[PDB]
Amino acid sequence: PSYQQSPRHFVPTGMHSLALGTNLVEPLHALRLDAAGTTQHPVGCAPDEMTVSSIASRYGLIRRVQWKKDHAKGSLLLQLDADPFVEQRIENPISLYWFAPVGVVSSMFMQWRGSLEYRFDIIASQFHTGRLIVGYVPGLTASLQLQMDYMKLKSSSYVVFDLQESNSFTFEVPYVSYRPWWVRKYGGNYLPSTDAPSTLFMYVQVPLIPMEAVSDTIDINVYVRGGSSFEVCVPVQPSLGLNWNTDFILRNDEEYRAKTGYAPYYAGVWHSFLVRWQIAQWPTISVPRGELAFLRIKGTQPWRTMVWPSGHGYNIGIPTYNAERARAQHLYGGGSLTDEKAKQLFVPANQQGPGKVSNGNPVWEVMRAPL
Amino acid sequence: PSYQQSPRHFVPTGMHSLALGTNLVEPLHALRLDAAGTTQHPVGCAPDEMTVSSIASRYGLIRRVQWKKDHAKGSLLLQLDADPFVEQRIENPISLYWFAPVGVVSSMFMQWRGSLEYRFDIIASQFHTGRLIVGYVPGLTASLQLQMDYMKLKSSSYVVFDLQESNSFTFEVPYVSYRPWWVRKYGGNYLPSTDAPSTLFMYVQVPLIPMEAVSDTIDINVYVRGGSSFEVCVPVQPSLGLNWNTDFILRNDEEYRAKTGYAPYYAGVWHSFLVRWQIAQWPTISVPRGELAFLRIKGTQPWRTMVWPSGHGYNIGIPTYNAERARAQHLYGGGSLTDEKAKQLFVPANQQGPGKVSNGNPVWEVMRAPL
Amino acid sequence: PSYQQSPRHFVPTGMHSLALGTNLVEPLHALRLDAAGTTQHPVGCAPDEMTVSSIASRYGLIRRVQWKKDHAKGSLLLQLDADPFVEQRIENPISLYWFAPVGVVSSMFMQWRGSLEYRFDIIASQFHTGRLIVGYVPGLTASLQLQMDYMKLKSSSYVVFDLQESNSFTFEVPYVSYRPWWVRKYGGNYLPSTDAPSTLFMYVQVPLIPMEAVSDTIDINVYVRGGSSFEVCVPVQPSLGLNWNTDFILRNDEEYRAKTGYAPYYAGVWHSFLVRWQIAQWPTISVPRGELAFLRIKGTQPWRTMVWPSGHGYNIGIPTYNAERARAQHLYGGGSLTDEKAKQLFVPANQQGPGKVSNGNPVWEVMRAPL
Amino acid sequence: PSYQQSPRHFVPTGMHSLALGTNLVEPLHALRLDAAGTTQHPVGCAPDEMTVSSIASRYGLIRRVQWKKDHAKGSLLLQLDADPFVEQRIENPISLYWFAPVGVVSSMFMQWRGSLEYRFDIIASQFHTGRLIVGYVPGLTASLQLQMDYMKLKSSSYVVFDLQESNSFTFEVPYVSYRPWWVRKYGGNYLPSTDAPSTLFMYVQVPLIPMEAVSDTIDINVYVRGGSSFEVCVPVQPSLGLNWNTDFILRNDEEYRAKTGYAPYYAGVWHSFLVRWQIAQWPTISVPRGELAFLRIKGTQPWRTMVWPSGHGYNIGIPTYNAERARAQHLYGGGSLTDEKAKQLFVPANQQGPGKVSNGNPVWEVMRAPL
Amino acid sequence: ATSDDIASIVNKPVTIYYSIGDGMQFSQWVGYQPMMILDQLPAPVV
Amino acid sequence: DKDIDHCMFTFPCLPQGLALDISPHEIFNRCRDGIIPLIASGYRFYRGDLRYKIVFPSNVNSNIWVQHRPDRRLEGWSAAKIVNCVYNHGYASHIQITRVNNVIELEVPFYNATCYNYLQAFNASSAASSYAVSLGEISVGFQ
Repeated sequence: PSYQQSPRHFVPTGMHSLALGTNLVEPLHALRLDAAGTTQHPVGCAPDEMTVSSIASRYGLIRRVQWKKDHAKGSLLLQLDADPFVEQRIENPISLYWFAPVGVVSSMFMQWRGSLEYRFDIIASQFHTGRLIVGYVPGLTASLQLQMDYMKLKSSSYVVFDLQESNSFTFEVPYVSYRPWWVRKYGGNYLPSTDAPSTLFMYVQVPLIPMEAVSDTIDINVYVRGGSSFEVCVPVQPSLGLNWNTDFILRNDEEYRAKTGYAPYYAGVWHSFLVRWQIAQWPTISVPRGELAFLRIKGTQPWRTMVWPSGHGYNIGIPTYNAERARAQHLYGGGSLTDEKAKQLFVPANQQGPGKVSNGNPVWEVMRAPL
Repeated sequence: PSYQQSPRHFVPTGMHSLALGTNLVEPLHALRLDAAGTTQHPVGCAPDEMTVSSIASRYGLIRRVQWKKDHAKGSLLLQLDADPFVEQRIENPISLYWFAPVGVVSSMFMQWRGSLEYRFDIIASQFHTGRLIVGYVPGLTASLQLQMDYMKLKSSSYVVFDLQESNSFTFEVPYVSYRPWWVRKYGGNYLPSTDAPSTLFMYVQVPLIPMEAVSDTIDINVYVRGGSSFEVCVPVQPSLGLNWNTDFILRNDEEYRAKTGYAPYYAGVWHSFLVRWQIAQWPTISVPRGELAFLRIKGTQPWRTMVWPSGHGYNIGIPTYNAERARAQHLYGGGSLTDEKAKQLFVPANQQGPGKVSNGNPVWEVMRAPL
Repeated sequence: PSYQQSPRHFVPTGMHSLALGTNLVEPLHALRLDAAGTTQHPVGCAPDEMTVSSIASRYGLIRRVQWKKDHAKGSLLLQLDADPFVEQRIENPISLYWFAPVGVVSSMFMQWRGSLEYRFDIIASQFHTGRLIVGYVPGLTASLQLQMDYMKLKSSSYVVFDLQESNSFTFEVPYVSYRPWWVRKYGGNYLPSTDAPSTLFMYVQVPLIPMEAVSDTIDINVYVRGGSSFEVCVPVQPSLGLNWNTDFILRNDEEYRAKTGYAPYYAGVWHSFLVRWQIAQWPTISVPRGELAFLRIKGTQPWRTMVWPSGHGYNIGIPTYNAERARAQHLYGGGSLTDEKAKQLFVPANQQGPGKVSNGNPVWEVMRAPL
Repeated sequence: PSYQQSPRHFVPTGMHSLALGTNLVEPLHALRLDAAGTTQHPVGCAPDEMTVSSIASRYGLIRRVQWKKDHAKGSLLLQLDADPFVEQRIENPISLYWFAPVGVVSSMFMQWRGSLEYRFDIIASQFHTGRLIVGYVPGLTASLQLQMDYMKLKSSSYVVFDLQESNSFTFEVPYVSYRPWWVRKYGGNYLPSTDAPSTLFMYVQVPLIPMEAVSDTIDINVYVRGGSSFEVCVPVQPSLGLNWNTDFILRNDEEYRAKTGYAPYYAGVWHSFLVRWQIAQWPTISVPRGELAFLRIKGTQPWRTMVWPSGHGYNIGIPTYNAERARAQHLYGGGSLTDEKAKQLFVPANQQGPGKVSNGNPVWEVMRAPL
Repeated sequence: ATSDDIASIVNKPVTIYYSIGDGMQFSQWVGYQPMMILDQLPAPVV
Repeated sequence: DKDIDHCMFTFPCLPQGLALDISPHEIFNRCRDGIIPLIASGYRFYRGDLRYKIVFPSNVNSNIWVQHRPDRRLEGWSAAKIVNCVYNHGYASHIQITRVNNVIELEVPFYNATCYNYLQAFNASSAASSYAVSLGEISVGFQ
């Protein structure tokens, strides 16, 4: 039968979606042998655990607060921010930090909301008697980070605790803000994009009166767990990276490199022109009027000396036997590459050799000389 | 869910069909704002009329036949062909013609069949008495277009009419042919592709005997309408064009032009070579052995003088100051474009000027001179 | 199983439709995380408002009409057009205008129809007594914009109002026209494409007779609202633009620029040829026979001096040290770029420098000099 | 509505299948006007006939066997093969053959099987008395094509017939073979790919004893029809061609031609180089060490003289005025095309002329001369 | 194609295929003409 | 040296057939008028849609934008042909990409404030009647 009915009229696209991770049938090319095949979990291999609230219901130890005998009846113990992003610094030129699990799983999202149950575990005997406020002020800026004490704290929401026969309490930090959510404190590597919505405080309301058989000082551990109403919404670039590879590379510009896609190079010939990666580009050396430039690094021989515009839109670096032939007096002095003076200073083609390439993009040294 | 089931295996094509005009869903890109939108016709805007038989049931006036007193009892009045293509000539170098509506709507098809009701409206008083045969012979060729008279007509099918108190009759021309259809008489502009299937005739059986108070001459009007069984089938190139634009352009070859896709040109430079459209081509002048050729038409100056093979596969036309520098003695005499004699005769680059282009493809004049 | 059945036979197209905005399923690549996800509106975030008739049922204040004591019993107060496009001029080289909301939402469409309720709010005390016609003549052209007075007005439809204890009335301007719709008065920036269908008039039938304790003059405010039968159909280019950016750029031709896609440029080298954007084009200076041209604007140095055809189909601008080397006597005098005279006047390659580009398309100055 | 569901994931192919000719919906671009349109057959136009067994049930006359009086009681009449491919030779450098319809419709297939009813129509009066075996031996090779007579025939299957008052009998040749099918005897033009499965024989068991009033000789006609169990399966290249065009072209190599896609040529210019088709290639003349070659065939003038490698990877043929300039002494003698001796021997560009092309690929003559 | 680009396409093959497509219905039988056997065609002697 | 905004050619859109532009074009020199103006000669008015399917050459690669402009009138039967000359916002638009397929297709609707429109060749007698001949104006421009 002839199928003369007029056919469909579509739009091609090259790739399936990426951010979609839900009720959406995704077609692929499986390297499995079976079309109905799915990876499976036998009777012991059914895994225990994955959920944001499964992470946010785990305490993470975040602050060691020393609490001595002679701390006065208004002394501050912590002014730490009432976000999940709690600063705990470990003592490299970059620094590493502990976080609560609710802190990191907040740092893989844009926005968060809900309570934050911080657990104060006050490690003492039943012979120590203490008393301390855990207060909570909504909305204190950096300039209002000072002027704080317990007397101005008790205006806001606060919980006074007596350290006695029970030694532990989990305060539930409220979520009090104008906004339904709250933007991540740190964001990507981006200097704009906001501090905490609110601040926790912990002042010693009545100081420790210990017995003379026990110690003057007492550890207070501060855990952080996301509250029962905690929830995060928008998946963005995470603000935290692992410490499997703490290596970092700066990108200052005073040091030299070959241009992108032109290293590694090798000494060779070129019929338009020794000089390749197709000739490898080189950066234009910022030479003002009345100077010259030549290069010495940080074939048949290692080429430790080498810049002039080729004429095809990009610079070239010509190898020389030494820095003497390289030492640019002719070319910056008004010459050209087709000069007999220049062609004598060049290296002939026979020095191409086996032509072993450079190791990556070797940083040359920019020597600038007066003309 | 991973969709691992193996997908479809089609054929692309670039365009939907063109001749299909029927029960066939056609997908497009509508510039209407609505997907379900269709152009509509309100209560007065529902149009009255579209159908081949709606056209073929309209009389069109096609022949004025004078019918005098002294026409004899066998005189011919019309031998016109029994197709819908009835020749009515209007008195330009092309001529224009009236047609019946069934004639034109036959001329938009390949084939036709069915009856052809020609209406004879014989405009006379009731005092005129006449009598005339409307005969119909199937299958008379051009050589049999002669030898015709009423006595040999009455062998075939014929209708004798008396012009009296009623003055009008619509004869129904039969469709008598060997073939189920009949090819269009004229076709495209194509000298092969056939005359009429059959011929109508109209002889005066008894001549007009008028009264002496009325006129000797009588108009007979001949209308043509497609019959009730008329039908056409195959849609082909129409054989008739409108008279909105009766302009016609011949294509004789003795006059000159630039080649297709190379006019308009302009005087300019070219690094391989003044001489552009990318250099504009020119026709190869049919010069036998022992002549020369130069051009004069029918930058900084108008270039009224200008042909030699460039060497890149196509001819070029070089501008000159005058017909003297143009007057071809060097090049047809064995020279070449790289000659110093030739390079002196050329126009230098400074005469490019603002470079206003030629108006279309200006017809040059081919001057042929002896060598 | 082998699927040997013959497959589909389609047509590709590159893009989904644009004007379609209706019952039409549109496939995209959502950056949302969920396939069934849709932006939502919680209990306070369900928005109040969107509809053409929601805009056309809002009064906009459009005319302040002074109405004094000594205005006579036929004096005109407004002859303003009975379209929604009501002219209200604010006192820049372009001018800005208020409009009714029905005026703008008419100006985002091609055609409109229906009534136009103009509200006359006549601000007076109950001690003022007035009387004024609001007339309406269908179809007065510009030459018939004169000859108007109340006595010739009352032939048409008119409403006489008494200014008394009630001070406000909303007259409903009829829609009286030959056409079912009416084309937009202004259109795109296009000097053809029609004035109003009809004209409103407002004459003082009986003049204001105020009491001697109140004022001689009275404000009359004229609001415009689209009527209940108002409706617009065809979505076209809007005739009105915002005043967020009232900047406008003329396009006169006497000033100079680089060609499109060739600015910004930079001084550099080129192996076929200093001279780039790949050499940047320049406009052909309209030089008649017997002149010369050089450029001075409105690397190692700023290049304030710079046109000749390159030979590759487009002009080039060569940099010079000064206007002296630039001052064109050689090239317009019959020379060429390969001349030794020309090559001495050129700037050598060493002056390429770091090669900072020009700021955009800097307007040069065309100096034309005699030869 | 936004259609965010992830779309299909196919494979394009350029063309629908070709060997598929069955229950398979084939989409096309019909030049018919109607989508549901199908070519039709009215009441007389319903055609009578198409089927392999409709062809295989038709007798075709295939052998005239003379049967004289004095043929002995063992004389052979035919040893013809028991395939449908029956050899009947007509008395051109190729020869033409009759075949049975079952022979040809077997020759449009690879394999055949089933019975073969050969009809012996023995044209005689009732006064002639005869007797003859129609035997059938399965599996006799070419070396066993000899040693055959009726006494060794009657071991196999055989039918003895008496020529009497009835004169005609249709013997049904069995299908006896090891294989379910049997490969075509002839195949494509391919010298490997098998003789008959089995052989028919017809010996005169008792010789003709005619009466002395009738003739000594008797015609025997041998028809071939495919049997009732005949069937063919695999559609391959047919082994038989029509005699509408019995022209054949050999492809010996000693004669000359231009290379494929380079004829017709024309004399013209070329900027890298007179010499075109883009220069037309020529075959490399097999010249050993110490000879020369020039060409004379079997612009402004006809170019009857013309091979050297161009340098761009393919040979060129340069036109000369005569065979003297052509007579290769310089180039085979160690010269080159850039020699002044060579450039004098070349034809200058002015002899390009109107440039009428050659007729097809004109066979040149390869003249080989000693150096 | 314009005159410049069609010059590259000179001496390129354009192949046309064919088949009947289910509408074809052959009429009255006629016997076959004389046939040529294809292996009898000569080989290209080199 | 046209800007990217510049229309490459504009033409009014009508089923009447163009002002016939006959180096002549050998079709319009030879095959006069085709079918649809030969039928459209037989009716004084019309009302309805049109389809276009504009075909572009091979050596072009750039993206193509196509506009419908129902604002544009038709001034006389002269200049009712294809005109070799900006892009606009609110007009109905479509871009065909050359690299996918160099043939755009269109369903240009009926946008007139009329009961129907003139179908014979139009002499522009009435000044507002120029609003009532073309469906609008299609413009093809390149990027």
